[PDB]
Amino acid sequence: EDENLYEKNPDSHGYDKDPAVDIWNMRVVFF
Amino acid sequence: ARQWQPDVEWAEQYGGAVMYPTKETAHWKPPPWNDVDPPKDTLVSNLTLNFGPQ
Amino acid sequence: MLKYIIPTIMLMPLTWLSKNNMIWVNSTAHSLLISFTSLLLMNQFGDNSLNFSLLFFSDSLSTPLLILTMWLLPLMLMASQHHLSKENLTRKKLFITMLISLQLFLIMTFTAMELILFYILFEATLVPTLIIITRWGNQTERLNAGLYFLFYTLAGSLPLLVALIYIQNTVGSLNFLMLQYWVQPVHNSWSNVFMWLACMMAFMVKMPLYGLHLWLPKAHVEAPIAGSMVLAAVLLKLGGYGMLRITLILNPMTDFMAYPFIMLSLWGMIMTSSICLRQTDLKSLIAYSSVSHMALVIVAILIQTPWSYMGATALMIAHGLTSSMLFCLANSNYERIHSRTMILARGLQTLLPLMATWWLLASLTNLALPPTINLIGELFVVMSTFSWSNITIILMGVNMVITALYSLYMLIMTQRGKYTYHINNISPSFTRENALMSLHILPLLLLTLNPKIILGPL
Amino acid sequence: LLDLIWLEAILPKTISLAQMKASTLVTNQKGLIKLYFLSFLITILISMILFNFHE
Amino acid sequence: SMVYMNIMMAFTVSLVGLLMYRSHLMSSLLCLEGMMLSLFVMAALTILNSHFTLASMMPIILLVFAACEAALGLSLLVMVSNTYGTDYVQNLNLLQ
Amino acid sequence: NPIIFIIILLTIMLGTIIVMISSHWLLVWIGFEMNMLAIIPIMMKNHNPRATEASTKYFLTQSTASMLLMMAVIINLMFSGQWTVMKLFNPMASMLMTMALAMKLGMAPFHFWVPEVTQGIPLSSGLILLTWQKLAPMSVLYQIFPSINLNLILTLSVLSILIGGWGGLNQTQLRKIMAYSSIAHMGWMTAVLPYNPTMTLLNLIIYIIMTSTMFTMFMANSTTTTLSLSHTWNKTPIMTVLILATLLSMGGLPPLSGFMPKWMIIQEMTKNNSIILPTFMAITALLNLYFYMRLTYSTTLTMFPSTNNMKMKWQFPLMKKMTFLPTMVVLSTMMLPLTPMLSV
Amino acid sequence: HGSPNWLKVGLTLGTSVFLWIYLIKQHNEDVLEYKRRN
Amino acid sequence: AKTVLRQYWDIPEGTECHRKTYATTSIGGAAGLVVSAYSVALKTPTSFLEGVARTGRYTFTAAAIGAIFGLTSCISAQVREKPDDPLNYLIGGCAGGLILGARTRSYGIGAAACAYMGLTAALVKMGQLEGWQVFAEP
Amino acid sequence: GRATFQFLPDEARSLPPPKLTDPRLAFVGFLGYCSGLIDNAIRRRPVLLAGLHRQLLYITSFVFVGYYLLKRQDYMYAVRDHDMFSYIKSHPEDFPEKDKKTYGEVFEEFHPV
Amino acid sequence: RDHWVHVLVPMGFVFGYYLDRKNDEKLTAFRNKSLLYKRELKPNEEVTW
Amino acid sequence: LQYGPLAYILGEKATKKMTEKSKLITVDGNICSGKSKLAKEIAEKLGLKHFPEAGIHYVDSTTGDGKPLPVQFSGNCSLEKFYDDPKSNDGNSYRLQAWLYASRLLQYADALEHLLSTGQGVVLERSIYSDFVFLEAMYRQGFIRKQCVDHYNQVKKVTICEYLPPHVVVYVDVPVPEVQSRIQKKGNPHEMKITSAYLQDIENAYKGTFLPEMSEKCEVLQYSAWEAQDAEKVVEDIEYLKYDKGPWLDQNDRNLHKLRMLVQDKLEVLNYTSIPVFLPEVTVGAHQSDQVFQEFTELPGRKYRAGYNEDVGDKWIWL
Repeated sequence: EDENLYEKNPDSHGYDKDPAVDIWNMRVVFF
Repeated sequence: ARQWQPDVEWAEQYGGAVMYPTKETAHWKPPPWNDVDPPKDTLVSNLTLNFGPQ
Repeated sequence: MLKYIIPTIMLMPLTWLSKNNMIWVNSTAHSLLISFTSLLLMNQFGDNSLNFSLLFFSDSLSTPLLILTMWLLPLMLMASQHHLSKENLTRKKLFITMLISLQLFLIMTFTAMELILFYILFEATLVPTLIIITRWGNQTERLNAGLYFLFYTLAGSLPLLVALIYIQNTVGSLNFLMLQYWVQPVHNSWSNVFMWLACMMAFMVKMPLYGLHLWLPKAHVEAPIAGSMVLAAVLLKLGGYGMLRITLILNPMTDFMAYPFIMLSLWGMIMTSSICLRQTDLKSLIAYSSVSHMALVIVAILIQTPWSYMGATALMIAHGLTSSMLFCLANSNYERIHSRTMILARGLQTLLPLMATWWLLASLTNLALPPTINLIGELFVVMSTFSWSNITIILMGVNMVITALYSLYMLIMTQRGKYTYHINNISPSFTRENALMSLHILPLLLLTLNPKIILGPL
Repeated sequence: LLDLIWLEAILPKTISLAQMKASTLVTNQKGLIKLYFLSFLITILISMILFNFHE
Repeated sequence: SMVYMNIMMAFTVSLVGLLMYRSHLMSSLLCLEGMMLSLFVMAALTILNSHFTLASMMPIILLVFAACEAALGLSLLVMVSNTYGTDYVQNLNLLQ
Repeated sequence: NPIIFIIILLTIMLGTIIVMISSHWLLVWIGFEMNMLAIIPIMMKNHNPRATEASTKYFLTQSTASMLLMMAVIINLMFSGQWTVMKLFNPMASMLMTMALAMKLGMAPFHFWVPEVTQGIPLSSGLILLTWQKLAPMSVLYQIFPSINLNLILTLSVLSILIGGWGGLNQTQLRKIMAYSSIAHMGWMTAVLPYNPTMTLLNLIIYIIMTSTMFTMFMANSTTTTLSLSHTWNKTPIMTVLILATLLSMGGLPPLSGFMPKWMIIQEMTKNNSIILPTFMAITALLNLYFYMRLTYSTTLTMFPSTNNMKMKWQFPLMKKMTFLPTMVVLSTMMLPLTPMLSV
Repeated sequence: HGSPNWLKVGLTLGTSVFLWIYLIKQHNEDVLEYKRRN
Repeated sequence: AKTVLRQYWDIPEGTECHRKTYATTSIGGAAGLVVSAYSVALKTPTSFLEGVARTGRYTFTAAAIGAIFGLTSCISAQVREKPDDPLNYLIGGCAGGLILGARTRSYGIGAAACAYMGLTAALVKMGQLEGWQVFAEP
Repeated sequence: GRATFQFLPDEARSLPPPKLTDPRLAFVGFLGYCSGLIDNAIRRRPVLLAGLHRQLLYITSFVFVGYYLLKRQDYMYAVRDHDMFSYIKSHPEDFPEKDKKTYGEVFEEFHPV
Repeated sequence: RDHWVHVLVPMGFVFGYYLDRKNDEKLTAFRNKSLLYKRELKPNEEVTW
Repeated sequence: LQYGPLAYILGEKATKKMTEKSKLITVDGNICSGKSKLAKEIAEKLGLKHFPEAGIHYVDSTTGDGKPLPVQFSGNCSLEKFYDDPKSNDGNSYRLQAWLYASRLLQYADALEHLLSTGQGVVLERSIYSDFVFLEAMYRQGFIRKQCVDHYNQVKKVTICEYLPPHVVVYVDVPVPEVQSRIQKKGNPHEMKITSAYLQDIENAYKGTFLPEMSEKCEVLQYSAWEAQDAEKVVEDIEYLKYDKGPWLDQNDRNLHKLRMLVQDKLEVLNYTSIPVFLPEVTVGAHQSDQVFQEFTELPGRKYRAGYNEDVGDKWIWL
């Protein structure tokens, strides 16, 4: 049928994808 | 689900007899899914000779 | 290019070679590292000229244009991840590899050393774009638009081969642009019309006239995941620049029949921007802005004699950065409200305050506020075609009038309120949503300090 | 009223032009092995009369 | 001389309207075997007055295939009547 | 049955060698006589009443196309009596020659030899064997070449792609879609044959490769275009990616290697100040691509895999010489600076 | 365990060493056949 | 044959407006026979006196086109300024095409018969004007 | 052009030969290196690093054959120019010597905008 | 392990820069020019070739 | 059973194993009558490898090792769910019959595969011919529609071409509908109250429908009583063994017959029953829809990647 997720923001902060090493995705794009 | 429109009607509009594009004409025939043997008519009532008062 | 193609092909057996969800961070890491090396040997000097190595490069000497081609693979992967992350990793590895495979041929294009190396690479695209159009869109009118993207580009480009092979065995060989010192002129005949016309018309089909623009609001309207090849298709349109390589030489003295290309593309300019103020699809609103002030270069190339090439080069990468970001403004704010109807997204400017600046500093580059890269581009075109005939200030001035009322109509539709609905639209424009919206204006206003890097020969 | 009509009238006429003539060439090739060979003979005679072919 | 015009007029026993039409297909296979002797004779008149001494083995070999050819074609024409009983060239099922 | 199936199959290619190994018009008569004798069993094997009513439509079309050839020999027997395979010394002979042989290769006239046979033979398996009969008469037009009228060989070839193109947009049966665009790829090579008759064979060797690899892909189940939908998510999704690559290669797009012939063949067609001749044909094979797009819009976009049937088992057919076909039929465009100096 | 056929496994490893040594000897000869002729 | 063109392209050249359209209706008149012969062969049997092909009007159409096709030129060749030009011979395209527009009614055929015929009209005399040669040899 | 029906004739001795580490011979078989990976991918292998003995002998095939193929490609251009230069050498009436004239002779168009 | 997936792949730069130098060492035609561009007497225009 | 051309020219497999031990036998029966009370009991003396009847998990009962994967991936209409006989549904109750037919066909395609490989007789439970007897009372009870009845009726003339018939086919001792007590006393909680319209109609459909194969040349051995119970046990053991060679065949119809000479009845059935993916190859569904036998494009088209973990279980390097 149809299954789509929401605001990848489970109170946690989140940058790109998920909790951990996706946290390192900011310091590889910002730096 | 959501991704695009892969609808049912795209199979029947491409539904294989003749692919009538811009008109409808004297179509052929819903061609056989198996190998092609509709016309099975082979029979005869064999010869009725009387070797009688010959 | 000594080896810029040789590292960027080595990006390709890195993606599938990787682990699980690390495939996003592994690709974007190394792809930024070329931006030092791209700058590195290039931007050298500089006075007639830099032939680079061999039959594979004239280094894109007087038209740089190529550093912008290398931002994008580390600009689109951070943009495409919004609604892509529901498919299989086996197809997520595909969509990164064909995107790199689009950057490979563009790198040997724009430099290309020849005119027949150009064409086979001019046509080496349109296969990896078409895969991004047909698969990975939304609901239908993908498939006819997948065919309108062909059959204009391919119907025109085949009479190039008839004319380019015709030159290769007429006057020496075309293999170098620097064996183009011996050039016989092209007079007025009945066969030399068609030699000019077939060699020109295949470039008109990509950077459109007012006619034959019928494929441009088809591929951009129905469009991949988050503008993911739509950022590429705006570079590819301005990557039909090669009229600057051809028509400067190689029939130099035919202005006799420029006039049906002038008036069609100078009156069409004042109308095809006027025909957009009643748009109701938001991504089709931008798609006609890309028609109008791209077609100002077509009256800037055919009119020769620089103070136009000062500006016609600066306009190719004027909205290379502007119209990219406007698509990124619309590839965002669609993840939250699932329609591209411009009516529906009201009640805004209170809910998302930090991106109000990203609307304006986009739309302040079409108003163009003279110390940018934009009104250093138009005001050389204006002062050029003034010297063609004085009357052309009228149509080009009303071009400046209507696009002022046009750009603000997209801003001012968000300055309303009370929102009436929308228990969704919560996400307060996360760290990725501002990062890929940045790196657009951060080089755009930076280069306004010393824009001698953005100039032709000239 | 113009941009979706009289630019869209002339070139997608060609889509509906060829498919009008892509139907006259399967639906008139409807079998008729009697009528293959009556039409080979017209082709073999018209090569004699027409042009360069005997010259 | 006139011994070649007749017979080159007699080569038009193909004539293609009567090389596959009309029905009773045996009437069409008839002139396929009868198109020979317009080649077997038209060769034999030329090799024989002009003493070639060697090419006259070719009219002997001209029959040997065309007999074996037409015999093969006659095998299949039983198979169209083995399934029906009548040949009738206005049988057509597999369109084109 | 098994051993005699080779001896029938072996002599098919032995029939066509004598066509090439000959200095004498009698032996080239025998050469593709016995091919027309040794194809008729391969048409039959499972004895279905379309196949018997298809080979007999195949048969007499290649009996007359045989028979006019022997008529063309005996005419220039009368004129100068030489029987070497060379120029034919008579315009009434060569005219009767070329448009007799145009039936075996079938051109645009002599029309329905190509769809009416190849459709509905229950042996769709192959019927790759219809590449020899495109190969035997091309080996005859290499010698006869400096004696033609130059109008007939183009008028059969200008009509070739204009009517082999239009004929199949109105189709579903993918054997006919392979039967069509097989007249078209006989249109590109005999439009060139008067001008430098090599760089014709370049088009032919490419045409054997790209067509042979198309049928081997088809031998999983595929019959009709609707059946070409239902194997992406069922049989192998790598098959869908492969069947995309060859079609887009066989359309002539310059990232692949079906653009290898044209690119070279216009290097010969102009250089002979003939420009309006290629510009017609080069724009004609464009709607020869609208077969292939709108075929690739079936399998590569997940168009309705319904009627849940699971193939939970592996595949064991014989895909012979398949691993090396889409590695020389796609990726060769850089690697051929001179294929036309090996074949020349 | 491992269970191949153990028959042809090595024929592929034995054909190349036949092919390469036939190639290199044909190459190392023909590298000198230039100067032997020219 | 080719000698018809060797009496078409040779003598008149704009003037002598009767023999121009007397010869230029022979060629276009002859091609009505060719479209008649396949329309009785590739199409099935018509009425009792074949060729009676289905709608008729075939050779009725084709010779009428070549009847005016010199006449629209040779009038307008001399009356304006007395050469033969690509803009001269352009005029015979549209109204020459409109015979097929007049019959089998217009508004979708006739202007499309007008437009495309005007494209292929002027290029012919343009062909020898630049010396174009279709079927050539080195 | 004589000495008919050879793969490559005797007279190809004085040609270089085309020795290895040329990028074509690296590329010939690179596609074969790609081809052996396909050979697993057709059959639901499901390895993509499968049996190396199938993944080898593709490399051996193309490189050997492609080398033995290229010895006549460089021959055929060498026999092409060899016959052209001879016909250039005879018949000087078909090959005149053009005059050397500098830019003091030409008065070209002159067309300014 | 030692991650050849990572930074070993940007080390193809110098691998590509090795092939970058091999062309100009056979493109050594002219030491004879007149626009500085001299190669007159000195070990300056000989070096870096 | 042949193995390619090369093995076939050395040793053939038509008749050096089938030394009259073909004896391809099946049963027909009714419910709770001929299940295994008589069928499974006779394997020895005559050496007949019994095959089970049916079930959703027959494809799960092959290709391995081997444990049955659940009804999510093999989504059928769920034995003991369709006993609610949903005359108005989404549904579908016909979608059982598709998987009922394809689990039926692979047993008979392994039947002929086993014989020429080995030479053993095989009892079947219900052949491919029994599937139409259900359709008689599937029709008159209102839980089926037309334009689904015609579908497998069109498959029947497509998929059944090469199948040699069974031999001493037994209609088992079947009562006068005492199955209403047999369906109750023998347990079966979900086989329930549904009245004589499903009881009597299939019983009337064993006689008038199965008669032409019963009147085909392979002689039948019919009983109609309570059970065999040493009255029709040995009588269908000994006097059917006399009907295995002597009173056995009339038009002979099944012998791996007169083309057993390395010809079309010797390999071309034993090469087309090997590798049973070409046997359900024409088991492809409708034109497009058929409104019951469907699966959506991506949901449940995304129920395939869950059933595609690595897509082949185990094969390793170096081999």
